[PDB]
Amino acid sequence: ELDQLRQEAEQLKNQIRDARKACADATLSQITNNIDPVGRIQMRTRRTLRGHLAKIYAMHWGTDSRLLVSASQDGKLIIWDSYTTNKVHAIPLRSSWVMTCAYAPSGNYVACGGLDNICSIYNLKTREGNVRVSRELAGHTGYLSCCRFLDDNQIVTSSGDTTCALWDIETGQQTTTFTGHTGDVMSLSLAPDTRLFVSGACDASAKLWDVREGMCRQTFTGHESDINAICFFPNGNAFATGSDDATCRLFDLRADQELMTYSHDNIICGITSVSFSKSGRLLLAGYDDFNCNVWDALKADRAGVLAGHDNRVSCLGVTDDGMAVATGSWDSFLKIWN
Amino acid sequence: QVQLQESGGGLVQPGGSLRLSCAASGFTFSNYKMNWVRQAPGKGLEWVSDISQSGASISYTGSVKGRFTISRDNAKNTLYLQMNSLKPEDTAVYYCARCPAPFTRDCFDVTSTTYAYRGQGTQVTV
Amino acid sequence: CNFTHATFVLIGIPGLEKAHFWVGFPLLSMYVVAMFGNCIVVFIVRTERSLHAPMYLFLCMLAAIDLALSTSTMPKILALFWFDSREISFEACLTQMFFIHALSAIESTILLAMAFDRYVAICHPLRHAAVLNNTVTAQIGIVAVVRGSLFFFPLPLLIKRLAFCHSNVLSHSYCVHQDVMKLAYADTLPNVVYGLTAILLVMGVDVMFISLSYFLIIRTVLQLPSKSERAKAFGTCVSHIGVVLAFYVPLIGLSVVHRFGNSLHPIVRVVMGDIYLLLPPVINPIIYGAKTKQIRTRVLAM
Amino acid sequence: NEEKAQREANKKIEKQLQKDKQVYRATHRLLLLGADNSGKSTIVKQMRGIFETKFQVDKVNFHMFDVGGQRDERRKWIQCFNDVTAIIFVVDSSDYNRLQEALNLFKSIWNNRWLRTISVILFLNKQDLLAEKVLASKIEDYFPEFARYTTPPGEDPRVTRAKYFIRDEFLRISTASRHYCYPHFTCAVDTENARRIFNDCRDIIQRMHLRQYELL
Amino acid sequence: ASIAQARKLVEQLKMEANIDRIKVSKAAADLMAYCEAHAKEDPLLTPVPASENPFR
Repeated sequence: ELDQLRQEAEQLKNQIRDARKACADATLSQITNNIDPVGRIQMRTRRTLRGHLAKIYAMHWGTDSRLLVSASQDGKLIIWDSYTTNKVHAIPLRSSWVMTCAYAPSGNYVACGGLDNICSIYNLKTREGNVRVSRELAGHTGYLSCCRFLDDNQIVTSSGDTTCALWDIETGQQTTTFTGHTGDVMSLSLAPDTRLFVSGACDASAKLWDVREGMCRQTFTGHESDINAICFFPNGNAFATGSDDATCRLFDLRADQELMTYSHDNIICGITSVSFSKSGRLLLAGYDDFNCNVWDALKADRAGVLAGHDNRVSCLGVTDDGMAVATGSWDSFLKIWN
Repeated sequence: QVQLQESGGGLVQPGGSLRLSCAASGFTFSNYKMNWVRQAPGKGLEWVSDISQSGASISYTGSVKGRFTISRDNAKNTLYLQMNSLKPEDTAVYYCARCPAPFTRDCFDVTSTTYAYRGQGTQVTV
Repeated sequence: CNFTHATFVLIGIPGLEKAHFWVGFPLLSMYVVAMFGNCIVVFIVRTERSLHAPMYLFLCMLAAIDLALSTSTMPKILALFWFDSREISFEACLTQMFFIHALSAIESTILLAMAFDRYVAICHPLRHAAVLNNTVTAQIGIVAVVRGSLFFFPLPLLIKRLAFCHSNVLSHSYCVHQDVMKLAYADTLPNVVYGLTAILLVMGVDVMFISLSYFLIIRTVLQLPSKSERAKAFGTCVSHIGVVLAFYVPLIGLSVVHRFGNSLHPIVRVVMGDIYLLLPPVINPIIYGAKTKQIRTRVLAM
Repeated sequence: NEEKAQREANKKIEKQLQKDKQVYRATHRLLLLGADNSGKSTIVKQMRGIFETKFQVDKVNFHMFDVGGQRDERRKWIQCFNDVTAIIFVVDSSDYNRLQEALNLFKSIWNNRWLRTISVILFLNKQDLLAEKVLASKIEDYFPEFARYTTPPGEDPRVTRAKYFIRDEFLRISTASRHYCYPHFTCAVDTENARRIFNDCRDIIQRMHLRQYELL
Repeated sequence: ASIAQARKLVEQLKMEANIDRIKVSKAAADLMAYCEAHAKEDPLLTPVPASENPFR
């Protein structure tokens, strides 16, 4: 009977809500009210990376904090050199509409994907010199929205068929299929130890998954609309989400509930790109109001505005040493901020 | 959590009246354009009506115009659909949909088979 | 004759003489408007690579020619109307003659390039990206510069043949090939014929093709179904044709009143050359730079 | 040391990017949308994952994307198609049951914040089935405004009234709120649809250039 | 049809209800301690001069 299962499901939901209510002895803002604010952070556009023809959906910084791959809807994956402004590589993609891109931790490969339902892995360290298709991962049903490497060997991809997938690049098939989301999974983010990963979807829910187990360990609710972006806190025990309801939301894995909401009455537009700083004190979020905002992650105060774009900011990434922030947008220009 | 509980559905004679009340929790009602959709047995999802954020823009499907009305109340955070002169072709299960993004007058995917911001529905039968 | 005059005297305004310093009050402001209306605008299509369209590059080059023409014309007129420095040396007079005639030519063919770009972009809008890009914009720019320089380097080649001894005072606030050649007797008919043919060929062909482009654009935008958009397009077209004619009709008019209409009053010739050189570097910033949304938002952002 | 070779590699990359820029700006992107029973498949196979078609009309390359590999939820990937010149919108004019679904989809496309610039080329297919349904299912049951509607096809004018009623409903949604709608009446066997796409895209890029050079 | 996804949701909620959950104050103090410990190594929280900034 579906009615008794519905009753058991709402009883379990009430039990989880009561456990989170009894666990909420205080808030992060009440604890951090005694510490000093971070002031005003005036990040300037130190470099502008131009050369894309269509709008950008994804970037990913390299682990050397110098090179970044960027994905644009002309079918272009450009790997840049942010120190010297030059383009290291320019990959012409098979499908024009690319929605995600990744840069490997070793740096040898990049990934892309989008409406072609396929994660394309490109080798940047070929013996000939030119960049070819290393692997063509097919098996997803919906559009590929986020993919991030674990190493040279495996990659987890989030897709629009309410599933995520851990793929083996060597054999080209899904080792693990993560199922349980209700809406289109729009972004994932790996933990620093790469043991677990969170994924935000269009069901106003973020699911914390184990990579080896494949079962959804934790489920986080509290958002009001489609979560478009997600990023772990640098310690790996918390994460922030951005969504279409103009609120960013920092949750904790151990507390298993909401910690803090990042919102303003002057903001009515959704968040497309979420990342933290090196310390995690600054949460930088790109918005649909043509700009980005640097929220205080412990005080919920908008400490800065990154207003160098005249179109939608869609991707935003922070270097692994925290040296720079690159806010790619729909102007076909990446902008390096510092 | 975005939760939508519908109530008021049940057996009703043709030509009668029926009130569906949906209680909304987990989101602010005043920012979302709230829809009523339905699914007939052996049929796909059919959009019935929608009401805007302030209640000024109210529209219906053509088979329910002059018979159904849709209202919202932001004070007690709920949605109403009142049905007058029920045709026997109006038997369905009624879901209360929701606009996926706030402050937008476009409603994508409210009649999808696996839409997230939608209730479990109430069985309205003749 | 026996000797050549090494210093020419510019007359300024013939009818008004005492209140010249009063006339020194708006033109200075006009000068800085021209400078602002070029330089910041040039800056807007210099650092911003989002505005590297053929249209905005034509705007940038037109503003560059306008600031060069303003630098050639305005300081001498301002020094004349302030300090009564009516004297100009002969080499600087020939330099001013060549530079304002050549910059008028380069501005004229850049305006021809804008009219061709507007006609291709409006009346053949699916062939605009396939025909006009930044490479051909730069190529039209080099062709523009060499066209003006090659067509108007014979003016300092042919004025130097003349010997200026019977008169010294000019008929303008500046040196043109219109009036310098009238100060010397004999060997002026080749100068008259070459100068008139250069004006008619270069700038007359430019103005007939710009008027043809604007007539075809008007014929395209009168086929719009709505009343308001058609009225706005016709009003902007009439304003653009008015600015183009306010650059071009005083030009050819100055040529024909220095070739044939010498019996007219000097004041109409002086104000005709004044609206020929003083006015385009302040009305081409307004209707081409300030009217565009991108340049206006860039100057309001800064 | 390695800066010079990086500079020459960057120069070669921007040369290839300039060639791709001319190729990209020469082609006009189109987004084909429709229902499952709509005749968008006959539209995309008329002039012949994502079903992509190149077709050259008057030496102008139009490249059209039929996205059928996704699910029924489309609020996120539709934001991919904002740089296209137009949204081709195929509507079953003969299917009155899902005509309101097509009207809601067109309303959501029209009022979407990232699709506010895009014009919609509306193709009302199945005009022959619409004619054979009108002369032989009443649209007044699914649309009461047809009871009070007047005509603003050759054998009978009720077909004209029905097709212009559907066109007027779509144009009422279009004009209820930078971008125009271009409704057309066409069948499955019709070779003029590429020419209609060419003419409507010519009008779209002409109006875009009229806004660009400040005539509008 | 819908009974399988209901069973999966019930099983997921049942295995999610019995998790080890520390207090919100403990996790908030842990994040405060992490920010206070790593604020000396944050080039965006504390701006760097142009001598050691690779984005001059």
